[PDB]
Amino acid sequence: VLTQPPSVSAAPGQKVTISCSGSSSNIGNDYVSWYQQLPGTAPKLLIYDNNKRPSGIPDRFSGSKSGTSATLGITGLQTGDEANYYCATWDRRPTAYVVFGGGTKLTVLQPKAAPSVTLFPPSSEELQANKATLVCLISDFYPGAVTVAWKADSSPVKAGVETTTPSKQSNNKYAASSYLSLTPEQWKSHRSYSCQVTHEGSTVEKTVAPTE
Amino acid sequence: VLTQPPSVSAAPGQKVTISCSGSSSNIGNDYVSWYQQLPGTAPKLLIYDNNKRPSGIPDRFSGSKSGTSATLGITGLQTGDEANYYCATWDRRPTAYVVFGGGTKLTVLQPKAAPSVTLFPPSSEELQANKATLVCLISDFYPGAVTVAWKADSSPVKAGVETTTPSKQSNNKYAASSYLSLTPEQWKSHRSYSCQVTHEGSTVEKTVAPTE
Amino acid sequence: VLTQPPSVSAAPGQKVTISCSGSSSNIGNDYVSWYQQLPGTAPKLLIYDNNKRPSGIPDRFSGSKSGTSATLGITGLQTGDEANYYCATWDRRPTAYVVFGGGTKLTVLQPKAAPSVTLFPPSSEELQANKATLVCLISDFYPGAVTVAWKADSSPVKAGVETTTPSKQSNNKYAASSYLSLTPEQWKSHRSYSCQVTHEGSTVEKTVAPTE
Amino acid sequence: DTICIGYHANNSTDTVDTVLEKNVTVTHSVNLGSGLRMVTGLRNIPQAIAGFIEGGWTGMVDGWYGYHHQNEQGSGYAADQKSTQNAINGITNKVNSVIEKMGGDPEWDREINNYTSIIYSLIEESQNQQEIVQQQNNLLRAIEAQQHLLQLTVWGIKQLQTYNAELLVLLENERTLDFHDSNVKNLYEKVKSQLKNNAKEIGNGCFEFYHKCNNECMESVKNGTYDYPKYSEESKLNREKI
Amino acid sequence: DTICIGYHANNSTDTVDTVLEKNVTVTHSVNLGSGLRMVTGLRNIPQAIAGFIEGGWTGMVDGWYGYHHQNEQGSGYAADQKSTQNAINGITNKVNSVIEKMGGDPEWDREINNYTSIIYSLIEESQNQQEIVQQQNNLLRAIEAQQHLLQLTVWGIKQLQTYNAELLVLLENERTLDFHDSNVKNLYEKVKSQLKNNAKEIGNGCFEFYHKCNNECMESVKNGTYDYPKYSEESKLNREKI
Amino acid sequence: DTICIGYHANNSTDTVDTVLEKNVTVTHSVNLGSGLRMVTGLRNIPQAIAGFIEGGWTGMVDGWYGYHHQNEQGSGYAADQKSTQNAINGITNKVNSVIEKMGGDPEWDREINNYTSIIYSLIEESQNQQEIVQQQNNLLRAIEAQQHLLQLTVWGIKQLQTYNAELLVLLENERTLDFHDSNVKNLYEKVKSQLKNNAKEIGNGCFEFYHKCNNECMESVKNGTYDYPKYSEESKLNREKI
Amino acid sequence: EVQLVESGAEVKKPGSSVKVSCKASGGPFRSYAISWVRQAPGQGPEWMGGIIPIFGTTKYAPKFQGRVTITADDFAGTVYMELSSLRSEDTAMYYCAKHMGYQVRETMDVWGKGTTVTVSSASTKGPSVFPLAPSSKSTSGGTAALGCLVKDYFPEPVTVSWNSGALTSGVHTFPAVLQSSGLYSLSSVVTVPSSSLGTQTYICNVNHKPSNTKVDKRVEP
Amino acid sequence: EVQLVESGAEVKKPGSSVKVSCKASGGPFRSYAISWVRQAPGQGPEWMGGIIPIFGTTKYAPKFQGRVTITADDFAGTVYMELSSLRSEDTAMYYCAKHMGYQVRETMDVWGKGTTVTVSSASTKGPSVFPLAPSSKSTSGGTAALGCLVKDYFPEPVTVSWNSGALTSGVHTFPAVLQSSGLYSLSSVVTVPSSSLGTQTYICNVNHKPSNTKVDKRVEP
Amino acid sequence: EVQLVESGAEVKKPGSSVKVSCKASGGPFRSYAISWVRQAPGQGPEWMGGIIPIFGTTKYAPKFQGRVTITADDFAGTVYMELSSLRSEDTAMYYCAKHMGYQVRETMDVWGKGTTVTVSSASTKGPSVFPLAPSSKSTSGGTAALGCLVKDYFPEPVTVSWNSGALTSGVHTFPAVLQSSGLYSLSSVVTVPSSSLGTQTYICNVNHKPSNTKVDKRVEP
Repeated sequence: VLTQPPSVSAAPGQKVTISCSGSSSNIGNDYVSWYQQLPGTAPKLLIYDNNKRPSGIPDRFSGSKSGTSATLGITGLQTGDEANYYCATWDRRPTAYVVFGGGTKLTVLQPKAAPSVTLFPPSSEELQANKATLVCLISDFYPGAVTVAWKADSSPVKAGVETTTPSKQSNNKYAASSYLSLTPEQWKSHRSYSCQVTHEGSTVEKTVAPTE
Repeated sequence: VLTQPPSVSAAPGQKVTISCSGSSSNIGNDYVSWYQQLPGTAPKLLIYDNNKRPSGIPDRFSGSKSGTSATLGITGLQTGDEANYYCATWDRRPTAYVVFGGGTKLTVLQPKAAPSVTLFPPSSEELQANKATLVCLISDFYPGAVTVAWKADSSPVKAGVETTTPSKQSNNKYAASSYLSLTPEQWKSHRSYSCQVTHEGSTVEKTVAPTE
Repeated sequence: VLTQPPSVSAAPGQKVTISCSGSSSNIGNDYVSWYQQLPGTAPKLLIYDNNKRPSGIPDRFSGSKSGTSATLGITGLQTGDEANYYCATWDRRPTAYVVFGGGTKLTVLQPKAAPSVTLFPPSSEELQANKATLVCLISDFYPGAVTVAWKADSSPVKAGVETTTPSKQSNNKYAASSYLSLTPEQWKSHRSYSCQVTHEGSTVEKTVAPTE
Repeated sequence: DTICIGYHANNSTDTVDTVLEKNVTVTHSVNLGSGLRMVTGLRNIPQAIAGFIEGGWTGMVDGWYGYHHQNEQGSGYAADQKSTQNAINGITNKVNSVIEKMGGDPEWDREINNYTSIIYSLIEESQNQQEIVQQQNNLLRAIEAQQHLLQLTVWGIKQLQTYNAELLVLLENERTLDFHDSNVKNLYEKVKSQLKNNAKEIGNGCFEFYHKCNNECMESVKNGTYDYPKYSEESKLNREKI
Repeated sequence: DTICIGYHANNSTDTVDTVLEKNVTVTHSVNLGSGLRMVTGLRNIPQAIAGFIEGGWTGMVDGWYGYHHQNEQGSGYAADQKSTQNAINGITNKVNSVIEKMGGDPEWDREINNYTSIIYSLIEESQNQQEIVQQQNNLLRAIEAQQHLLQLTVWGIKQLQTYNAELLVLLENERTLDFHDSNVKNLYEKVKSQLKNNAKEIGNGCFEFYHKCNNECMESVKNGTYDYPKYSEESKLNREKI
Repeated sequence: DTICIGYHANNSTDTVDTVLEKNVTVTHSVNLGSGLRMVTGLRNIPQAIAGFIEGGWTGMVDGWYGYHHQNEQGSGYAADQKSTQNAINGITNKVNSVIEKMGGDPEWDREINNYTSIIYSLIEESQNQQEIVQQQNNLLRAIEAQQHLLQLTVWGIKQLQTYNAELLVLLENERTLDFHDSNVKNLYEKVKSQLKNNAKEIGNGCFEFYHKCNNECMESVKNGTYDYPKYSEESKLNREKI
Repeated sequence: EVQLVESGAEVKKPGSSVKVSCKASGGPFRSYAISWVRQAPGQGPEWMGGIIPIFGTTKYAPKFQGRVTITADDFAGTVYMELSSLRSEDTAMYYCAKHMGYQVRETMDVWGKGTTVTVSSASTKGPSVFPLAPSSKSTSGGTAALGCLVKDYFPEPVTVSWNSGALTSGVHTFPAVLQSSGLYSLSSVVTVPSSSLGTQTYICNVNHKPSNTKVDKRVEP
Repeated sequence: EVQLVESGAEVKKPGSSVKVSCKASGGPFRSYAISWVRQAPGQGPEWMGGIIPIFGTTKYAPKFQGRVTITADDFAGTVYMELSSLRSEDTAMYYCAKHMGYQVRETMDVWGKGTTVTVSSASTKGPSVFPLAPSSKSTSGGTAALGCLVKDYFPEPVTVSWNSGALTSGVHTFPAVLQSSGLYSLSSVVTVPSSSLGTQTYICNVNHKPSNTKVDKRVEP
Repeated sequence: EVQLVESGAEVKKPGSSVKVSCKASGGPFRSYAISWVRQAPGQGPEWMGGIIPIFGTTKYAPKFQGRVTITADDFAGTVYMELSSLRSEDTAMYYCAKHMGYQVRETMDVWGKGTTVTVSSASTKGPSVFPLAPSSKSTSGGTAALGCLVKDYFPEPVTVSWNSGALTSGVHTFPAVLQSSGLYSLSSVVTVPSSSLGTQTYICNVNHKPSNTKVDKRVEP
């Protein structure tokens, strides 16, 4: 497997490089391709043969290979370039096969949007069906990376938690959901629960109590 | 022409050989074929190339050639094998032509059937038309070889006689007819005529007189 | 250009030759063809390759070439042979091109027919339209060569005259027309005009006066 | 002593056409019916007893492919019966298919004409009963005219099959002419194989023996039982004698 | 040290037909639908590492056209990827046209059968309402029969297209088989060109180097960057050494 | 002094297709109407005055087949007018037949369209008078639809003749290209015949005289009146001089 | 396997000619030779001649060499044999037979069924039908024999049935004889009980299609 | 044999161009050359140029070399001759003629019939019809001549009949003359007896289709 | 350029098999190789294998080498990928991608859009719909949020609209979550003013076609 940086960052007009470290058997003696993947799209060919561009690809992207390492460079950076970037080559060594890099999430360094947080308690029909689901919904934040932490009264609870990966909305910000699955008894057992969202060194927290 | 035995004989299960004597120009240096012919049928190929069998021919038949002579052999003899057998080859000597053997009538040595004999005198309408025909009809005899002799009163008559070759009937016995053509005057001139059939050292004789 | 005799003459059954003088560049080293042209017809091929005949051409015609000169010969001469005869060859010298001879009018030496001459004065409707045309019409003459001369009173006039070339009629004689274009004043100015036809050393002359 | 491989030529003036070549004179042809002539025999090319390189043996009448020997006992042409008959067997089955395959033209036809048959009978109906009513006049007139348009159209199949017929012949004539050239060469190779160096290649389709080969020796070469070691030596000195 | 130009052979028993030749075994073929088989690969002819004069390399699996080297470092088969793919690219586009071109048979058809469709629906009209009047009887009978005459006739196009289909295949099979023979020879010439007299022509599709040519030297011959002056001399003495 | 046999080449970029070969550049072609192009001229192959083995003489403009001489008096190209015109005469009559033979397509057609003509006139009848009665409605509708099925069907003949047209061209293009190759070789043989050993064969389509042959001598070789005994001796010493 | 079909029986005069055909199934072109083999009664077969496919070469037995002509219509898949200058001993059954290869030899594997050719100086004549009455010289206590005499007809064949088709079991029709006049004659007998004799009515129905005569004749004591 | 058909007569102005065609029968492709040969009145023929089949090579007489263009439509079996920069002396009869081989030479075996080209500075004008009255200066005891003068028309031809077609025997229509004005004029005379003169009525019917004028004019003493 | 279309989403059990197809536009025969590349969430792509045109040779990644089979239907212009012995981590998006030449290599220029394969031990179950009531903990002076909880369904997808299609502006439907039970759950929220709350009536319309259930549920304080 080829080693990519997990992530790299820059602003509009600015420049950034994504590295790909391999070995003698792959990168060392084969050609390197680069691919771009937006959310919800198939990988699209950016570079092939170390530095060639397919038609449709502008001179803002370019590639280089040196020995066991290869590099993607992106100048004049734009908003649409925010995607995941994978390198690719031929690994002759094992049984011959095409290998991809782990991937690099590029972040075009937008106005920071503080997240808005909504918390619903279990519906009464759900408790009537012997189940209990707390729903914490987070929307309109940028950049799109948040951590979620739950609280039983005051002390954290880690069991029963399901959180999604943040996904970019229609309006180019990000969204995320978090569900805490409890028993109706655990639900009525406590005084209140809290959903705690931490985005860019800031903290938002909403609270709910068993219909008071 | 190739020389065959006129006839050869044996019983069911038993064996028999039919010989074919030729010369150096035919049998001496060419291949020999054998053919079987039932009554009323085309010759059917039994052996070719001295000893080969066409498909459909069982191993009960077989052939051999030695110098100027060739031989057909038939074991496990059956009733259906009763036929005429001809040998055949290529005679290069004259102008090149295919030559057949005289033929051998095979007789599978059946219950001897004594012949039944019927004699009709001239019909009155035939005498009225100024002709006279005696008709001697012989049926259901085996083996199928009979001689026929006519008698004027007591002394034989050889003029005016027409006899058929014996032919196998539907029921696997043989039949034959014999006609004596006379003038109505010769017919009324004598006291009676006799038809005399001789089959296997036995004698049957019927008699007729000018409507008495 | 090749030099032919302007004209050559002979009688029925008699013989005649038409010569064609050229130079070293044309006739001297190329093949010569001959063509016959009746009035109102396309040239028809008579001889090619110095002396060959196309099918359809009889042995009454024949050709010869000697050095820089070539010759057409016509024996057993007939009435239908009266035509124009042109020789033809390849002139390599200039830029290579096919050249024809000036042409020879053959005359089969027919009963001389003295010409009949009719003269009309200007019609009154023509004078009324301020024009005046005298018309001298000559028909049924042989051979077909006439000269025409006009007369003002007694002295000749050469201005205003238009004469046609003589053309062979339907009945195998020749015809010709001659028109004198005057002003109505010139017409009434004189006492009479005369049209004078001269055919084979003979003279015919008709006269007209301004409606007297 | 010398043996030659050759083939048959005769007084045939029959010409067929392949694709690349026209008016090719063959010894044996066959006339289908529509100007179509399929070659069965081979190129008719009649010529010191030469081989097959520049020669079709007119003196050879017993078959298509065969040998012309010459030894002490004498000389003469002799056709290879096996080879000739395999050629004839194969070509026959092919020529037949052509006659047999084109027999789909009628099989399918038998219907369009039991149907053509039914229609002009149905048309003679209406002609005899026609002795509102003239709405049926131009009605029948419309159908009779459609019957002609129908026959012209069916005949379009005859027209367009003409050309099926024409190409199949030209092509099968080449597969055939090639097929002969094959069998001929194969016979030469089969002989060249046995003889090896016991015989000299003249290059004209004939082999010059280095050892005297009598009639029996010739038959052995013909029926593929030539004993190379038997004459090996006497050819061997003979090659070095010279 | 020696290099050979050759091609691919395999365990294919696929046979197609050209025009002059039938039952020709090819390595790669393609089955259209009506007994039509187009060759894609090449003549299947499996055989001291010989070249291409009498040999299809079964041991060569990486492509159609390529080289088999032998030097100090070792030996082995190697397919020319460029050559093989140009052949495959060209043949593919051709085979497709055949599938694509014959696609005029249906395009045009789509109409005769939306129309056939409309008629036997119009015929079922008259069958259900027919439950003067029998003038309409043999009237309908006349049309239904004309519908069969019509379909037989349309089917005549199927019959007469059979043969379109059959010849196109035989012909494209030759243009193809020829096309391979071309590319193969071109590769040999491209190599013969570079080597010049630095290598001996064996005449079997192989070149015997007069100088030792290592794996790198071989690649240089493959990718067309053979340095003739570099080895010129050492071949030159070697030619005169003997 | 040397004489060469050769042929014509020019700035033509015209390409036709045979069967085994496509996009073949010819000097003279002819454009039928349906993408069909028949070769009339010959393969366009423009090149020490070489012969015809690897050369089409662009410098030869007076015809198709001819000679290029070189003696004391000078050198130059000269077309054989007889040969060239026989080729042109034969090919013309062929090309014409193609135009003339395909003229059965219309002759037969003239009828299906005086009949097509009569029907849609008969159809416009019923459309104008139709302004029991609607039994005549779907009656007419049935026939108009059968008119389309009829035209599609007739057009099937156009479709199926396309392919008549396409193969005839490819095939006649080979008979033609072959025909040229024939005439060219024949001219060389006719010259090789006269010269015999008075001239050396270079093998490039040219003959090197062993004796000086002036312009007159050349014409004698051209018009087939070469006097072998006349120069026999002087060639004979010259062969042994060396 | 191949089936060989031959044309119908022929009757000819001495000095005249006859042409027989044979059609081979499949084909029509053949990849084997075909010969014509004849058999006179009651003798051994005689090979007459043959024809080679494609070459069309013919070889003939020297006995017939001169008046036999073997031709082939390959498209018709049909060969022909024409024998001229007919003699009475040319009366025989004639078979077409195919060989295994293109070469005429002693091996003929498939045979036509044979067609009859009769050569005689006579013409076509209807027969006369006479009754062969039962009587007492034919009553061997139990059964009794009676029949019909079909005299002086030409040529073969003749059709004899009893009671318009009813009587079959116990009916024998003897093969004809050939007199010196060139004319045929046969007998047909039916075997029936003694008791039904006078009570039962028996009629023979003779049919000789060549001369278009149908005769029915009663037979009574 | 081959028939050569040429396009219709042409009338052109000086400085303008004209293009004539010739269609060869059979073909359409030709295996021989074709040349264009012209004839002015009343002179010898002049060869202008020709075209070779297949090669399409053209050679032109040096006199026309420069303003003549010979093209061929081989599929149409048609060749063309285009002569530009017309002068009045370009007025002539123009013939297409085929040669024996592909090479232009003095031998032209088949000829087109010729078509006329007229080059003049004038335009198309209908004629005027005047009577040429009989009178006494035209009565040579027995017969008497009368006719019509068709003056100042362009271009040729003109049609003159008598009594709407009745009078034919004894009618002569003279060939036209060409004046210096570029205009034509002709005469048509009918020969008739002296006695019918005043009794009989005679009318000429002139027809000049190019300008679409039909004139009928009576002729009386 | 070439368009690569892949078959529909698949749901399979562990141990079972799945066969996906890809159809290349144009062709149908291809002059380039095609590979199958898979992507599990949310990871980097993995090359699985490929197939060469004409040769039909296959190469497979060693990780899948053994339970993947790549076949081609050249006439159908269609290739296939069959992965057996499915495990839960075989849940991924699978892409077909063409190469530039016939040789499988790192360069894939055109990609299919991907189809989803889900491998789970569960079955197909309709969801339960719960209301996420507005309340006062959701009124930040001005607007107010309300929605629906679609619980425990399988498989994806599910369709959530508001007021039968009327409400659109200000409606967010969150991407699902995948619980440990192998079942999905999502939320859909609509943002609306505080004042209309009790007055206005809001209904969500959930549609889960795989199990054929349509649920409509009102949401009220």
